[PDB]
Amino acid sequence: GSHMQDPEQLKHCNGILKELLSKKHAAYAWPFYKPVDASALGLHDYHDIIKHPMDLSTVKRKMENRDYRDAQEFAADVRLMFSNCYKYNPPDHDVVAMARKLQDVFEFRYAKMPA
Ligand SMILES: O=C(O)c1ccccc1-c1ccccc1C(=O)Nc1ccc2c(c1)[nH]c(=O)c1ccccc12
Ligand SMILES: [Cl-]
Ligand SMILES: [Cl-]
Repeated sequence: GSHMQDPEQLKHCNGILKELLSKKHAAYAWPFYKPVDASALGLHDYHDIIKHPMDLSTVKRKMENRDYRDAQEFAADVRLMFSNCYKYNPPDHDVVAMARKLQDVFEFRYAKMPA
């Protein structure tokens, strides 16, 4: 059920999203900007391993379209995106290092959400 704080909290989420997409973080955020194009990358097993792809452009579309009803729903998608990276890639891959850095940005600011 919607709470009177959900709009406020979703603004905090949108602020985080905007930060994740900003130039500040581009050196490590860029792999997460758009859906993984598995064929283009030669990742022909990606969609056998990753059942629920997620990326920041999809999170942005969902936010713009008011698809997210609360902050928890938003956070679950951002975390899904990172988990897909941790699932698919060896843990020493540079994309995993990038994901961990971007997730640290996310988690520290998400934990400042007004309530
Ligand atoms: O070549 C390597 O990079 C390599 C290095 C170490 C071990 C294996 C390989 C490899 C070997 C053969 C073919 C391809 C790869 C490879 O892993 N590529 C690749 C490229 C882009 C992304 C990705 C994986 N995985 C993501 O999760 C992802 C998420 C967002 C955007 C892009 C990517
Ligand atoms: Cl994905
Ligand atoms: Cl979660």
